[PDB]
Amino acid sequence: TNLCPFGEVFNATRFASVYAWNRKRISNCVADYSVLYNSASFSTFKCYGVSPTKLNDLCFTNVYADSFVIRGDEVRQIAPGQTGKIADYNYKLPDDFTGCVIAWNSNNLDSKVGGNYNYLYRLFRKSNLKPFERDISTEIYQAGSTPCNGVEGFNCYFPLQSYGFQPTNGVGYQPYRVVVLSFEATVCG
Amino acid sequence: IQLTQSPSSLSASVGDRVTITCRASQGISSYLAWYQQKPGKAPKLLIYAASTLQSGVPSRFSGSGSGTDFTLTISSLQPEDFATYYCQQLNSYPPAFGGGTKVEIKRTVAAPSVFIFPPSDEQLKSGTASVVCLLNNFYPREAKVQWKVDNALQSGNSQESVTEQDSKDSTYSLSSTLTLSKADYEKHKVYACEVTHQGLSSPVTKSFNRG
Amino acid sequence: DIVMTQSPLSLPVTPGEPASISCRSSQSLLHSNGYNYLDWYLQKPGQSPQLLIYLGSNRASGVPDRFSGSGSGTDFTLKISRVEAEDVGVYYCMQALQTPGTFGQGTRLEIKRTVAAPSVFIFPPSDEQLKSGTASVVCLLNNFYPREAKVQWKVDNALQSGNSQESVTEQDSKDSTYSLSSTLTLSKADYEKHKVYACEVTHQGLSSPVTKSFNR
Amino acid sequence: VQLLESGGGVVQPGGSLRLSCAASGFAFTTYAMNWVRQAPGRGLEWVSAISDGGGSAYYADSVKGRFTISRDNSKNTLYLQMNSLRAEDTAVYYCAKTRGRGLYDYVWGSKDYWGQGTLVTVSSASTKGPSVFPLAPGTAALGCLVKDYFPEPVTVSWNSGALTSGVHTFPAVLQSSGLYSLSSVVTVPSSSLGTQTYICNVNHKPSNTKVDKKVEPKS
Amino acid sequence: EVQLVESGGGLIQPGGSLRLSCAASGITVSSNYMSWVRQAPGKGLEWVSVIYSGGSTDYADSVKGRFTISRDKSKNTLYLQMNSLRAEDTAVYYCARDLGEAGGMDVWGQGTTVTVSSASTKGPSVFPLAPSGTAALGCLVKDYFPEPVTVSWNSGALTSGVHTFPAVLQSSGLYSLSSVVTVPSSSLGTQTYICNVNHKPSNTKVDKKVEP
Repeated sequence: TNLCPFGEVFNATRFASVYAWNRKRISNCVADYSVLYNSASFSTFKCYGVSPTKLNDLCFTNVYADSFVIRGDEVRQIAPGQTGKIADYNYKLPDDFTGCVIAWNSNNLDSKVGGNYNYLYRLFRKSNLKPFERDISTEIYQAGSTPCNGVEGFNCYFPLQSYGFQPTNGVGYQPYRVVVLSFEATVCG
Repeated sequence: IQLTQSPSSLSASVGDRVTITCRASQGISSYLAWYQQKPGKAPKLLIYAASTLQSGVPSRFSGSGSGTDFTLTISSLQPEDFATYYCQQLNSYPPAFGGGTKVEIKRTVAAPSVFIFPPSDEQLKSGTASVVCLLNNFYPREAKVQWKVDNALQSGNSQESVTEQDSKDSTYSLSSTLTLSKADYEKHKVYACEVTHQGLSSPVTKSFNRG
Repeated sequence: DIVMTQSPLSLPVTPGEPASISCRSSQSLLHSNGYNYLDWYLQKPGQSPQLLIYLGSNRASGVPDRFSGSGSGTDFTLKISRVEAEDVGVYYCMQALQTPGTFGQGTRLEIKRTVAAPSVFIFPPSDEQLKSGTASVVCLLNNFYPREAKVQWKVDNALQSGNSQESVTEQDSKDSTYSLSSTLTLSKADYEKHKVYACEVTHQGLSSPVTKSFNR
Repeated sequence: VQLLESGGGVVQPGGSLRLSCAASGFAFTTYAMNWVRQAPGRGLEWVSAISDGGGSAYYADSVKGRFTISRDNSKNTLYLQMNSLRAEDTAVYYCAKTRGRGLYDYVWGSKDYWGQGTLVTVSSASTKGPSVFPLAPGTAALGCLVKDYFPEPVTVSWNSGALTSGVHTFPAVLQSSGLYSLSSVVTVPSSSLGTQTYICNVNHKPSNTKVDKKVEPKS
Repeated sequence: EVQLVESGGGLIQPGGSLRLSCAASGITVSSNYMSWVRQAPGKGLEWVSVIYSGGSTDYADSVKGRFTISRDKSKNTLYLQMNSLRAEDTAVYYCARDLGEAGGMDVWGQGTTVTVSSASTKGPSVFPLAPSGTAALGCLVKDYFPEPVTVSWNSGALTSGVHTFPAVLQSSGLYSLSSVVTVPSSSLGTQTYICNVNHKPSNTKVDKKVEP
């Protein structure tokens, strides 16, 4: 009877940090994947199943749209088969991915003068994440041989570091909001 | 991204306030770390996150900066602070590092004491002979050293290597070496080392005759 | 409420010498994991505090290699190896183990230096105060060591006793000296009614007590 | 790193004011922060402490019920509302950021960076911006007498910040009346009185009273 | 307590391969980001490679495909294999624990020099520089390949005055340096001066007396 509400995830006031990505399941709807593709207000739009046209020529069981914000310079890791500090420790899409990655600069909103530290990213983990995992722990990372007894200090590092977005940064280090739609009926096009 | 620190070389007296800067080409927020590398030894992290001092580093070192202009200050230079300092970009994986900046320490002028040394008989048995001139504990680093065999200025055979600054009295040393065969060594009697230097009223010569 | 007490509450040192402030608590602060939860803060003049030592003996970020704190359980001690002018302030210790944070009463480091005498100066009241009805006469003692000095207000050579009020600053962090002002608050009527208002300043570095004066 | 504090001034005994502290240059959402206050010349007293996403707050028995501390990590700013204010609550209030983010790094524990401080005064009020009169001038000194002002703090500066060397602003004294008055002086080369203009910029803000007065000699 | 100690560098013919080790203590190699940094003679610091805790690895373009990095967790060492080496790869190689932006490389190795030459190992010749109140004497270490020579005096029993020049490269292609010490003019006939030269590249240790 009505549009899938992308206006809820893409045009939303605040975006979640990558370590703690937000995910919206979408159902009992169907929307055009060709206002997004023909938007032209997005710097990235790459699909891994089939092309953005036939997609709205098909119906799926359920569609999910995860959303977070990273450095533009790391968007190349939101894809199957990649490795980095974001695809291993914060967010990892499977090598059998079917869906589309979409991303645009957010430097007007997510960056601040004097730095915006609301955006965190995990920087230490003892092994990478399995596909679509979400780790929100904050336990002190022990990087030595001696335990930390719960005190941040040498070799005892609190695991989340903050993107220090400032508006005067370089574009490869400026805020990119990202939305990843994955596909597995209730919605179609 | 590339970082470009300056001034490439710098030199100031003990007790002076010294400042070195790093200019990043794109804008890196507060991701810069400054290290210090004494000659022959590995670097030491002096400061991270632009202004945060690393545990153990003395407090007369401090960083300020954000964006593209970062500054490393040594508020009161001590004699052992001569080294090379390099900024580094945390946050870009191929870690861009700056080119380096050599702080040297200044001092009151010091004349060097010269001494010459003939070749060792143990050596001459092999055909080559190596006369050596030594200048010890002088500052500034600049000095001329001319060899004169018989009384002819030599050119094209000597070679000299200067040491690094001493960590306490900030003074240098230097050795020049003449290299001729045993044949020519024995054609001549007088070998001299004429050393001119700022701390010298007039040049000092130190010679010696074969035998 | 864990009670903390440090001693001395007045420690007078001389640049280049060591200092040492001790602070002991009511309940032991050993281990919530193997660390002594008792830190040392310093509050310079006109400034908000700053951490020096944390978890007993761990120097804070930035704090000088000359400061260190030791002890365990109930007996702690902060020691400054070589005191510097820039370190004069008040030092409080605090426990960070139990819910009511509690600190010590403070230990005011005073820095000892060569006797210096104050430059005295006196200002006549403004033209605009007198369009008000009151008249205030300041006498300033500037850059003087020790804090022990007393000025007297005498009009037409008559000692004043109930009008003068004084306020002194804290010790400088460069010259390690004090300054002090004393002001006479009179009424236009009573000021106009005299000729030679002056300040008499006694102090340990002044052989002959200095006196400055002006005439209406 | 900066913990900047807003709010502060005079409220009637039995009244209610809310201090905000806004931080920048650090994570914040990960660090637990506290509020410490100290009465004029009295030492430091602890007040409250809140954990990293609300959900955990501890206060001094002397303040249970009157003040409530909270914060908005979306706006990177910590607040502390206190009501039923009385004689003993007038003191400078400082927000501090606790050092560790691990556990056993208790939320009311060691404070890592503290705020400049904002002073709160509680009394049947009077809010008068001051009178500023010229202290009339080799080396020599000149100065400003900021007289009869209420509540605290008055801030003096010379030449809009350009002068800070030799400057001595004294601590305010409370006179027979309840109004305050303090005098700031400065020493300068006796010869430069003709070439440079000394201006004291008195800014007693809690009565919006910015007052620059040129200080000139009298012969 | 906490100390990275490397080894494995030396002289290696081009096209050749070599593997350095960097055994840590106090720091678990498998749990931090450990990188290899290298410094060419007279030049700046160039990052070569890195291995995250997680297992990922990154390399500079100048080294991709020729060098691989890894770690034996049961020995806590971190190694880096060098393959198909060029003359551009001659450098001191330091391995340090990159702590990202939570601090920088704060722990570094002692460095282990790698020299990629077609030349061969020649040991030094160590003829004496002898004395003529202060007098000075010293040893002269001539014609060796590659660096480094280490010189000490009286096995460490004499370090005051001793100066050891940085070596200079000769037209032959070999190196030469001279170490010199200043002593008082009365020690000659009572003290014994002996300069101990060690050239690990050719496993040559010589001790020589220095008479007037």
